[PDB]
Amino acid sequence: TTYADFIASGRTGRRNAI
Amino acid sequence: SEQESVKEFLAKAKEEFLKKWESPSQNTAQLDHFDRIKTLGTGSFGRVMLVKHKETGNHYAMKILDKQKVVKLKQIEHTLNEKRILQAVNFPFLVKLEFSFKDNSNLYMVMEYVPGGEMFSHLRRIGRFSEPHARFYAAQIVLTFEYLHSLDLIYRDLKPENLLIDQQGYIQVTDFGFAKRVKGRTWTLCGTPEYLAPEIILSKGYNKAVDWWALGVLIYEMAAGYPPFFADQPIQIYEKIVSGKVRFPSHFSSDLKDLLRNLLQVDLTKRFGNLKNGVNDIKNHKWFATTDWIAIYQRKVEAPFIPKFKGPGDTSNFDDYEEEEIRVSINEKCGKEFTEF
Ligand SMILES: O=S(=O)(c1cccc2cnccc12)N1CCCN(Cc2ccccc2B(O)O)CC1
Ligand SMILES: [Cl-]
Repeated sequence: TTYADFIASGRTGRRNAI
Repeated sequence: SEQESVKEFLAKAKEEFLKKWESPSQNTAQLDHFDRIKTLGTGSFGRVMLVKHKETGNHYAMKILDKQKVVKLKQIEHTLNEKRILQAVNFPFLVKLEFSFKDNSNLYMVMEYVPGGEMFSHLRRIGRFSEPHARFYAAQIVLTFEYLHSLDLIYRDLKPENLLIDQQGYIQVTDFGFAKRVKGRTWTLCGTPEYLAPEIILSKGYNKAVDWWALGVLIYEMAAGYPPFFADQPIQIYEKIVSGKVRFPSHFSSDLKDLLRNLLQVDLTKRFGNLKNGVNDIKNHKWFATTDWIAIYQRKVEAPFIPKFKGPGDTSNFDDYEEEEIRVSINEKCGKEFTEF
């Protein structure tokens, strides 16, 4: 699912600014 | 006439902002006025601690920035800017700066403590917000951006990580290092990958319209539980953002999808918030038909969600960190760089 792909992306925690 | 009342309100707000911008407050407390309770967050050049004001017993969030680390990581201007903005703005959905001061080692910003914590953690815990729940938060961001843009400020830092939920269930926007005065255009590549508007990625001159794109990303993430553009690496996220393609969960309403198609619009001549009617194109959209904008501003709407709170100093909505010393050097560090703080 799209959710599964989101989890697979590894970017589920707090995200830093570039 | 509401329109004339809004214009008068915003003109008064701009006068007050510019007065405080030109003559900032400085040195309104000192460190030994506070007891430390708990570390609420850590970063590459600072920390945030729950503190108690010894004289009053009031709790505050104290952001502590290591001056040498700020200099190392090239954040002097952003840090000075954040404090100057925070002491000059006044709006119900912006965090309140109560005190600021500095010593040989650190800069200190003391803000009202919001025990409900970040939207981010509530969102990840519950999974996703229903559309009325997302809409309640979205309306507050719309009004906050209307205020900030009227001051010629671009916000550039929207994401659930930078939104707190207070004891009445309303939003407090936290961070302002990236908030720049832009009457025309600006060029810096800055923000968070998932929330970057295409014109920032494509290295264009850009304006306040990037905030309305970011609103679209936020609404999508709140309502879906995940952002519209994601990938393993930022570069792959950027390719998706600029493509002009986006898919929606099947549970998204027609009205929601229509709003998002107009906010997540890669063409600036078509993006809601950037047209001749400005923010009213958003406020008058069908998805917001049930929103009482004045009642939201007055915090008279019943919040859909109230965080659990067991006292003015409860820290249960924040992560646990190793408690480290707050060392103040015997030598003044970086005094000239931070003279205005
Ligand atoms: O710790 S916060 O949730 C926070 C921020 C502002 C007021 C607060 C009032 N009550 C409670 C928490 C509060 N928080 C929200 C955003 C995340 N950062 C990350 C961070 C961590 C360490 C140093 C700096 C930064 B920074 O931002 O630039 C810390 C601030
Ligand atoms: Cl995290």
